[PDB]
Amino acid sequence: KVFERCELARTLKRLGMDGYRGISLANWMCLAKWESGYNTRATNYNAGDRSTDYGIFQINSRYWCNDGKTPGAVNAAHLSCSALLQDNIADAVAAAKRVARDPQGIRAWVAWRNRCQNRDVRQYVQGCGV
Repeated sequence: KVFERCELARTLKRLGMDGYRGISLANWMCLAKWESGYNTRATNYNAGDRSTDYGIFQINSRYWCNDGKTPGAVNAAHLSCSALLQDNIADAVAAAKRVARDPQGIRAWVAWRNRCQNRDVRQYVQGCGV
C-alpha cells in the first residue's frame, strides 16, 4: 500500500509515534518519505552485505527482522521480515520503536541524517490535523 501523506500522519499519531523517545511525528514522516515514499511493500537489497531493508521504514534484516537468508543475522525486534510488507503498519511501527530504543535513536537511519536532521520538517505534517 502507498499511503497519502496526511493519512499516514494520523495513523502514526494513533499508533503512539508522536514524541516517541523524543522523536516528533514530523521526523518520522520525513523518515518514511525518504526511506520508502510511504510504500509498505518497498524492499531494497544491499548487494554489499547481503541484507535487505523492508517496508515503509526500511528495516534491516541483519538486526531487526528475520528473513532466513541474511548472513550473521540477529532479530532484535523478533519479527519475520514478511510482517513488514503488510498494508497494516502495526508491526512496522513496533519494529521502528525498537530501533529508536537503541542509543543512536533516530540517527540509526542514515537517510534521516542526510535528508531530515537540522532541517524544517513541519512540511511533512502541515494541514493533516495532527
